Amino acid sequence: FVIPDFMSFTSHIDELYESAKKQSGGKVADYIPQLAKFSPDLWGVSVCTVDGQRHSIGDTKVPFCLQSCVKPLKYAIAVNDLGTEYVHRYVGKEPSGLRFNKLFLNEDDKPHNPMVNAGAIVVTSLIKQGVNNAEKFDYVMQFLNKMAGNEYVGFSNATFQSERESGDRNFAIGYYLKEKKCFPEGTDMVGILDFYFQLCSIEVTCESASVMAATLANGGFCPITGERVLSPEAVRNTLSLMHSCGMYDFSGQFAFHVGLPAKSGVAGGILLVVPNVMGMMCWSPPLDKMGNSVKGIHFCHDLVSLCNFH
Amino acid sequence: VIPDFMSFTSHIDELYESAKKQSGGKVADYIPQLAKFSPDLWGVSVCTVDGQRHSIGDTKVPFCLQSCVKPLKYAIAVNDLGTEYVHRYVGKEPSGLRFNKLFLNEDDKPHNPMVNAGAIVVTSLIKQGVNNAEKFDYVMQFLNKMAGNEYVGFSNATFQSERESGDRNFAIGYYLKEKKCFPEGTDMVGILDFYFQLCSIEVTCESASVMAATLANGGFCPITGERVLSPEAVRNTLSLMHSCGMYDFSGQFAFHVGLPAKSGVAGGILLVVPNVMGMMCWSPPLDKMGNSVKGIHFCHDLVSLCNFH
Amino acid sequence: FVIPDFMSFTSHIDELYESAKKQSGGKVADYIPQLAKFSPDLWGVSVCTVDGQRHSIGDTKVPFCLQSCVKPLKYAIAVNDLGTEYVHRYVGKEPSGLRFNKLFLNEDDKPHNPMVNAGAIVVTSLIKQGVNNAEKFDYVMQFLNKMAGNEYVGFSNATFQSERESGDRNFAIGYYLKEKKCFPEGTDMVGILDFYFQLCSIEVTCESASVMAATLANGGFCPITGERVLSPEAVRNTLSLMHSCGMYDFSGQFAFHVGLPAKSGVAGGILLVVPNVMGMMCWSPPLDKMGNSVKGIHFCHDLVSLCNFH
Amino acid sequence: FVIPDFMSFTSHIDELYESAKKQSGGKVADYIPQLAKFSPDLWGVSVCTVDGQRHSIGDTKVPFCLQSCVKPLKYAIAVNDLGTEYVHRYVGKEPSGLRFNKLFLNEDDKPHNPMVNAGAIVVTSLIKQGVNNAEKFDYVMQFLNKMAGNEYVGFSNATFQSERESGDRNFAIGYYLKEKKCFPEGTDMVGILDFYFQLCSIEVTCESASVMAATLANGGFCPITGERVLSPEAVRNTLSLMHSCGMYDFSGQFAFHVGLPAKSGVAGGILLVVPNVMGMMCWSPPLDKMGNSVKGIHFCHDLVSLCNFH
Repeated sequence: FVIPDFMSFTSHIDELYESAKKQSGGKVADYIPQLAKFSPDLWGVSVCTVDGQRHSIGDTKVPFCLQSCVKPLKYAIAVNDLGTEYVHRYVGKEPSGLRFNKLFLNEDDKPHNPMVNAGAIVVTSLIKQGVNNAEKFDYVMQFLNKMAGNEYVGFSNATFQSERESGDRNFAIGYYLKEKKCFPEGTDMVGILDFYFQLCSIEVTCESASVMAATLANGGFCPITGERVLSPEAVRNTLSLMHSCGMYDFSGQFAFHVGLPAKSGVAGGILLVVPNVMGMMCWSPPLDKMGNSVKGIHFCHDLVSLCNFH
Repeated sequence: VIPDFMSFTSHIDELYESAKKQSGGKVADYIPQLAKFSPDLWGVSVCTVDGQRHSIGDTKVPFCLQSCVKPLKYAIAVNDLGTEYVHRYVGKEPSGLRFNKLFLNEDDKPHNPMVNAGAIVVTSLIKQGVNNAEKFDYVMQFLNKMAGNEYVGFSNATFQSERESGDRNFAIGYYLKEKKCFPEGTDMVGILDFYFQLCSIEVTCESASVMAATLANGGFCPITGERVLSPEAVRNTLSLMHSCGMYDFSGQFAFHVGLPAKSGVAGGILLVVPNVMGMMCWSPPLDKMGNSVKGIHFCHDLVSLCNFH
Repeated sequence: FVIPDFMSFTSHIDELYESAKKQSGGKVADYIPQLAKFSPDLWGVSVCTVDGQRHSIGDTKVPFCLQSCVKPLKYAIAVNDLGTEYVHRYVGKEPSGLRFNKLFLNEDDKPHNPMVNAGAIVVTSLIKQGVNNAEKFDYVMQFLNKMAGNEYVGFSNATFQSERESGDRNFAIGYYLKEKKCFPEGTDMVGILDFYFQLCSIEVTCESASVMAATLANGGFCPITGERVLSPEAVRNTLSLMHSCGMYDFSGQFAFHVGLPAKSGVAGGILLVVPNVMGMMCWSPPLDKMGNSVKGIHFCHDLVSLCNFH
Repeated sequence: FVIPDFMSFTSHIDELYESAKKQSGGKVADYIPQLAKFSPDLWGVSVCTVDGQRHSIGDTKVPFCLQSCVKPLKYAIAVNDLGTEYVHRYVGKEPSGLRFNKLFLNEDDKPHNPMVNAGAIVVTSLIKQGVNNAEKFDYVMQFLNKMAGNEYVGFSNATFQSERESGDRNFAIGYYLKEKKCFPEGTDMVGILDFYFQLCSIEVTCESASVMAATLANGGFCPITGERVLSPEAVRNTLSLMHSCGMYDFSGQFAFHVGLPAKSGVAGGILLVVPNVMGMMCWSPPLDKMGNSVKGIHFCHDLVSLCNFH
């Protein structure tokens, strides 16, 4: 009952879709063939409110991997499993002010936030200590399936292989973290990076990602099934981190124009959450210079200019 | 707004006693005019957007708006000129370092209007081409309109000490001048003098609470009802305060309180609850990082008790 | 004598001069009109051996300001007056590794070396404490006249006026040093900066600068007059500093190719010292991208390639 | 003979040795037991002139590993085999001004100098591209045997095993270099790091290291055998690099006090070269805060205070 029209709202959504469809685009990957095979013409939007209302426009049935949209999810899982005090004992909560792949730590020799690469690696290490990687992956997959309301969540072996054979910057970051002793006692760095690469290669559709964001919007209760999947503290911390450093150094400027918790991925996916209202996923393979889809950014700006929100 | 300014005032009056039982740290000691206030001073003022007021403690002792004037001067500049002209010279993103760091962003511009360089540049943008007397008169009239004709004054004793001890500010000003970060036809020394004058404007907790309430209301003074600021100006000011209001601590603050708050070196915390109220907390004691211990404790207790956030 | 013949050597120097004259050049000043009015065709070389032997080629009678070639001389004056332990109580003796006009101090909150701008400002603050600028300038000028063997040393007021109204970076450095308590007790920063600007404006010809370089190479004894002007410790420390960080971030590369104590100024001047052998001055307004005279650098490279020295 | 008496010189050497023997010492390793098993009382000095004159006092027949004293040797080998213009195409020649194990490159995305860890890794990569590690090790060992005049040069398997499983900072540096494509085409980073660890574990005696330094002092001609082992350009570049950044950030300060090309290892070894005169090795397990032997530094300071040298 939060938006009891879903007729003019969807009309405006389609209008914004058509308006943003006119954008040319940009380079997508230019470094690997796995992400360079997607044609730039693909562009889809999926909206899911906190009541179960759903609306998909464009091509929302084409699966794509969650490159950087899984960091809030893994952080929420870690917080729910362990607790805020324990999970923030190893990582910070302030924005670094530099690029996401820079090799440096704060004054406490800890990663600045769970959104940067080092913070993501540490948070991945924190999950299910002293267990085989297969069990960790099964646990994360079942958690994602429960969070998405039993929608389509799958694995992309080719993408995982490409990342594991191309991502040596993450290996440098992991070795640097191991040297500074930022990991919990009794962990294997190579296995941690393998699990991180496996997590980054999980693929979803636009509707499934919209439901996943709507779960965070609702406050840990799935809008479809109604089952409690996350504690309120985990959702609150995830939203705070996404609002603070969701888009890295650009994030603050984003908060100046859109002012919503959103996360951007390499695969051209923008996952945004309007708290107590709804969640959206916008997929557009073409990317701009700083690693964000031009169509997704244009759609978000047009939406925040149209409706009040913010 | 609050149909319980009776029991709500009781909650405020119990958080006041909860935060009073603290020892804390130092006061300031950088200028003699601020290392004089007794550590036991502790006051809270609250003004809702509907005009209801409530104060408890030492809310009638004037104190300088050392670093709490940056949001107000930024709002004045944006209202006078506009968002696109104001941000043509300063950025809108956090720097990730201390407020007095001598470095610019990738575009050779100050990172945000909250650091010292950004504050100086924004000060350079107010009432261009006029002498300092008229600039100060304009700013004081704007502040009087902002506070609903409450107590706003000037502390010359603080201004003289601050003016002769701002070596870092002079270095920042010369660095900005060398990098061509100022509008054409500006005297840097006069800009720094006007900055020192602005930092020395003193208010009580009542007037600061009214200013926070009028920021919460959207440019409309809760008491008088006169529109003083444009919606764009107050929206941008709130966004900047939420993003980088507490400098490198800001994110952590947003992790716990999640409200737009600004902290001064005179032990003042000006916090805004949008569409709800505006509050001012004064406690001259400061911790190791530069915030009042009593004010921070009060903010944490308030956000733990009431939902807000 | 150091050069038993001094006839073949003069022919070699002349042919090196002719070879270096063929260079085109670059920009000259671009920041002040006093140093930007010099025509690129000016190119002169002066040589003075430690035994008094002299040789001048080209237009060496045109005065020019000692912009940044006065730092070794002022450091030598300060060390001779005060002592190594007192002088280095305020400045370091190690290269910074960054640009010369960078605003940062070492781990001890002191200037890295007396060759960067901050170190030079501190050093000129250390000279003749407790006296007004007139007597300071008189003392420095008498010391320079003693160093040059009563050759031509003068003051360029137009250059001084141009500099004192355009040194914003120097003012920022001075205020930064004042804040960090890097100055001796009882000093006026503005007066120190004015004295620094006055010192940078002292002008000489190639002959006087060659005599100064020969005095440094001789161990404090002026080759012409034969009277001591500097203590051995002062000249040794000055030579060590010039070899270590004489050319700022390029210095090491210079030591990789030439391996001699050389100091470069923004007025197209190269002061070269061959210890126990001679001292040379090369003047060419044409400057390169990094702030060195193209003709002077070419002459130094060709000279070190031809003769052994070192 | 460059030293005609060689009787008073040895007497002064013994006096300096006795004077330095009174130093207390400091922590040696405190992180591994392999380097912590050496008793602090060990202290030896060996001197070899360019005429084949040898003199050693102390425990000069106790083998110890060449930890950081092998970087000049490997750089000289690479320059002699390949050429200066090709060797410096991948590494710089300027001091970085920071710690020796910092993860950053210069403005050209190259290691600052061959003395830092990244420069050493790249230099090791430059040697014998596309060849098995056994052949590379045999070539390096035979080159060291020829340079040392067929003295004792051996391998320490325990040290190599301990280093290859503890130095993750080197792995981080190698992965960072591989990300920036600082390596030559067709190289394996893991094999390069294994070869680097093997090279760092080569052990010698004080007498053999003294002969090794005297070979560089003589100018590529072994003082004992008389056979040409290195080109003059290689030894000149090695001496220039050692003088510029032999002791990393402290190096400049060293040049202010001692002013000689010296290299210091973490195994408590100082290898110093007096050009055209002699070469010395000083071994002392006791180490100071910045990673240098206290007895070695004190001996170098006393030696430079007693004789002129420089």
